Amino acid sequence: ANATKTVPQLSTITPRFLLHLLSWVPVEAGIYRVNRVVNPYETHPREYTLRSISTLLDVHTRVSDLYSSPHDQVTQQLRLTIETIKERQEYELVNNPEYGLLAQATPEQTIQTLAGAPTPDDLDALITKVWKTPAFFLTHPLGVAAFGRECTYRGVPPPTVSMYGAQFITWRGIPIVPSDKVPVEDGTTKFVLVRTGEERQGVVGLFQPGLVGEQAPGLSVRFTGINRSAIASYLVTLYTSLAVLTDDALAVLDGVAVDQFHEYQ
Amino acid sequence: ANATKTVPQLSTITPRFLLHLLSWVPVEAGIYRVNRVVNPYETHPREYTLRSISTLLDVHTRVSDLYSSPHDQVTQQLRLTIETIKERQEYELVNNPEYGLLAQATPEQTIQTLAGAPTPDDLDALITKVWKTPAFFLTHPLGVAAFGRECTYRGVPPPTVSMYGAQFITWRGIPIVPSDKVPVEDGTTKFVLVRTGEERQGVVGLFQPGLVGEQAPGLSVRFTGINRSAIASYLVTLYTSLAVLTDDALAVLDGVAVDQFHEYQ
Amino acid sequence: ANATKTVPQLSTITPRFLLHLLSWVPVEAGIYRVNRVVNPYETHPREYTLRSISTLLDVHTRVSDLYSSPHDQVTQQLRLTIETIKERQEYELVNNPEYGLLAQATPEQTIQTLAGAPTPDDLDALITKVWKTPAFFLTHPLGVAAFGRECTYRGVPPPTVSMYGAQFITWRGIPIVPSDKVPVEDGTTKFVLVRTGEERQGVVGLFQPGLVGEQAPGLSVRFTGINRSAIASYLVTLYTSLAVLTDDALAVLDGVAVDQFHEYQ
Amino acid sequence: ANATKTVPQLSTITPRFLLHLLSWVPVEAGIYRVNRVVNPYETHPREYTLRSISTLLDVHTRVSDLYSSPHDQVTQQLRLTIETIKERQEYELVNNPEYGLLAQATPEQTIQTLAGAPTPDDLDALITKVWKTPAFFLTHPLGVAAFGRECTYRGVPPPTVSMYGAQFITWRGIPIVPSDKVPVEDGTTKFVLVRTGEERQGVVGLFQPGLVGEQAPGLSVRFTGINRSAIASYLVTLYTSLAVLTDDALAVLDGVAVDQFHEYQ
Repeated sequence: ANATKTVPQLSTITPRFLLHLLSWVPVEAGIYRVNRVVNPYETHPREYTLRSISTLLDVHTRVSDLYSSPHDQVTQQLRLTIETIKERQEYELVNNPEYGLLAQATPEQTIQTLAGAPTPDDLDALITKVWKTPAFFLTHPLGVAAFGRECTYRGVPPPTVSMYGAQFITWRGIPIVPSDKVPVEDGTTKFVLVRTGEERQGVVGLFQPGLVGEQAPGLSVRFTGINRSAIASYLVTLYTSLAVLTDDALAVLDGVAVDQFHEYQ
Repeated sequence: ANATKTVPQLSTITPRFLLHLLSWVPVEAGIYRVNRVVNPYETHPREYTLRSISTLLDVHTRVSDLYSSPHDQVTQQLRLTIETIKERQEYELVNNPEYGLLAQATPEQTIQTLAGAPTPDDLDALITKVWKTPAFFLTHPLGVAAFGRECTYRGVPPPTVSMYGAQFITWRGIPIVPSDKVPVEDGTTKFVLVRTGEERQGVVGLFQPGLVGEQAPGLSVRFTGINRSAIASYLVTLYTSLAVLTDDALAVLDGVAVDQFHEYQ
Repeated sequence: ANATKTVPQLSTITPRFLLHLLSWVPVEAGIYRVNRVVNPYETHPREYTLRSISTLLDVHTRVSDLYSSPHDQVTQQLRLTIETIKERQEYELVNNPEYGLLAQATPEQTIQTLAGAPTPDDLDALITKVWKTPAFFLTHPLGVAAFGRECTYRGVPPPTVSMYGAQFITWRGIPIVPSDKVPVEDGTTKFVLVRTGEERQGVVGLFQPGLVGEQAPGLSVRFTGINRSAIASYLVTLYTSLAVLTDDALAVLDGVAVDQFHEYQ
Repeated sequence: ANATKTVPQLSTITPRFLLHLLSWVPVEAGIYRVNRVVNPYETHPREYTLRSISTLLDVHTRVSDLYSSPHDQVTQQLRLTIETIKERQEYELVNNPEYGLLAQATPEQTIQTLAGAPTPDDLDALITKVWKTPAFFLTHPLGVAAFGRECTYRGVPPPTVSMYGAQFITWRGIPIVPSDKVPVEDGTTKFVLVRTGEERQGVVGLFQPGLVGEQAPGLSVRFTGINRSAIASYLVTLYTSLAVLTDDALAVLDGVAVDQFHEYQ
């Protein structure tokens, strides 16, 4: 007879902690200006214009024998499209060549590991670079494991904190947050220390309010007509950028090896 | 069309934890007398007269294409001037040759590191000198990193405390507070242990109330007329001093090396 | 350019407090049996079979220049259809000739007003009939006004309670809940005193779980194919009944006049 | 010597409880459409376009011997101008011929006093007209006194509630809020019963976001250049409208006499 079903399951849905850890500022015309005092009063402006993350969704008048209605098919496919768009937004916030965290860090704010593996000394140096209220560490889960191994070899157990239904390792009270959008190439990842906030001259994400078909901040769903085959189309858009108000709000630890192990017994 | 703007960003704005950790006593005529019992009853007085931290701000009838009004230009420039005056006040509280913390410490209250780097033994000795209710440690962020390294080598992880939106390392329950106004010369910094309070014979900051154009405790903004070029001027003033009620309320650890590392692997 | 719009507004949407005041029991096959001890042990069963509240919704491939998408048209029309179905459910719970509250009350549990208008004495008599934990009074808003008038003439102000975002007059601590589904004919309404609950032998509503296209308890939305004109149809169904476990859980005050006024001045 | 001064005092500043009791909806292009189901599904739209409350403020290069700076003169005069603009907004929300509360009430929702003075029976009738979650009563303070007198003659003391630093008489749990913008002509005022909220089909105020020189919701301050006499000008603007989503969200009691007294002794 009847079978109890589920909504479709997507394996690429991640918790996306970075989208909750950041502070989000609305930009009412897509342009953000940061005025920074040049001799630290004259100011030099830096401009941030929001960029589009977009996807076109074509819903068919086809069978799809898991939905039982055209209404449920459109609902589920819109939900999956929105989840994918938000995963892409997180990836872009870390990895964009223009406004990504890894790109907006300066050479004076970037340091290297002393001996490859991420040790407590390297995280201490990172804290020295962002000593004014660091908010979180950002790295790949492999990097979290490597740091935990190095801490265990030194006989130091770091505590954990509870946040967003997750458990986070903290170093000097600062959470270490895992993100799979942080690249791992040749066995090396990065550690990123970030201070967030506009009223403390930190790092803020940017979104555009008041769009057509708005569902989430900056997220727009709009119906782009009907073709000859009765295949309705929807355009889902997310205008995104990231702003660093002061340069000392962001530091990057480079050359973090994630495949080093200690001997015992 | 329109662009969303920011108030100007100053990179030299620090959290200024010392201005919140200290206790502030009002001085109604700029003179503070501390009567201390000579044989520990005859008393010998020590006098503290408030000194001026001042700056003259000239606002122009110029373009400044980031403000959109002469009213917004004056507001932002007054805000930045006040932030700079408070940073200077913190620097003077640490570094003044007359009433600074580093200057008012006695030779009997000043000790040296056993082997250069700041170890738990040195902080323990500092605590022995201020054993009656120490309030906080004060040092440069580099010194915080060096202490953390020495603690990690010894296998001892110090806990952290939450205060003023920050995370502080504590040794024996006493926060270690970072301050960039603590000097670092030749790779050596200082550690300062302080007990604050007037009702416990500690260290108190001094300010003058009831001034012309008062905005913050001891802070005065006054309009010094108009010149021929319609360039209005404002004088911003802060009368400040620091008092140590008892000598054992303040100790300094000297010769703290901040560039020593241990070998591993 | 753009205009900020609203979802459609329906004037017949009522708060439906009765659907929240009642206790709801699931019936897994549409049949409910109440076994009641005949001599108060032999038992005589009373059977309750759930009845269907249904409506067929035809969504068109028409213009409807307030929706901007066929998806938004279907969403809003389904929402309005569900609100109408729940209003009909409340009406049926009060007014059904088989399982309505007014029909299931016995002649021994039904009393009349002493002199037409609803006075505190009549509500006291109603409480005597349901003295074992009465839960709420149910009447038309006109009846609430008439009771308030009679209370004011007697010099007795009844207190109010806060519940479901509303303010309710209480008599002897029992809320008086307004419902427009309570009939008013010839200027006369009814007052209903009800004890709800299955574990206290009260009044429970009945619904069927595990249906096709379930959204709310007992509420099913199903897609009934496509016709030649591409007019999709949805069937929305609600199987409902009401059970009184013991006869003394329900009393009705009859002949309540709502248009009587006192003279003053 | 010095004298302690005050910011200027304006006697027309009222608490403006109505601006806090209402729910405010942003309109991103100045047009609001309310779609209401005609047969209670076809819909008939009602359009609300925001109207401007504006004032031009000319600040002089004059003496004004109470300010001590041109900066303090502009600050205080802008503050007073904004207070006056908000008082005008409250007046317009009550009294506008197009979107005022008194104008948007329908003849079927408007009732008259039984014998002139506002008695508990009249307020009960008003509650019958807005029985679905009334939020507050709105009237002149003279009307509040008249209602209190009529309640005292009947031997009924109404309780009070604490809200926005004020004490409000409640009838049937609904606050009676005083407003001097409610007219009193020929000794007669009005009582207004209002349900507020967009998600309960009530009454919402409308404002425009994202304006030039925004300080408060919908409030814009902009600098309109400099004339020959160096008299700078500012334009302060407030775009405002009021929307009633359902007709039964608003009722008005007419012909309320406020000068009737009872004899005693």
